[PDB]
Amino acid sequence: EWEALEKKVAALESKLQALEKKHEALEH
Amino acid sequence: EWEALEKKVAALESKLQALEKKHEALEHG
Amino acid sequence: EWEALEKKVAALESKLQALEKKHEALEHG
Ligand SMILES: [Cl-]
Ligand SMILES: [Hg+2]
Ligand code: NA
Ligand SMILES: [Zn+2]
Ligand SMILES: [Zn+2]
Ligand SMILES: [Zn+2]
Repeated sequence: EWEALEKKVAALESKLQALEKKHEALEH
Repeated sequence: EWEALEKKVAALESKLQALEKKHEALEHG
Repeated sequence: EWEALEKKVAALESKLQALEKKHEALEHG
């Protein structure tokens, strides 16, 4: 249970670092 | 405490999937 | 480690809010 939520939070972190990168491509 | 932290991340995950779909639109889908 | 994990999700939540403001600014704009 503990590990699962740590795994989840790390995965959301990476998904978020992915969106910030996609967001960078549109900006000049 | 645990149940609150779980619902928080579940809601942030939902908010992220919506931001993902916005990037799928701009990409020109 | 509640303190360490709650720190992580708070920073995650703010980065998500920041990005949500930016997509909102795009529609207006
Ligand atoms: Cl975004
Ligand atoms: Hg989390
Ligand atoms: Na930018
Ligand atoms: Zn974006
Ligand atoms: Zn707590
Ligand atoms: Zn430990």
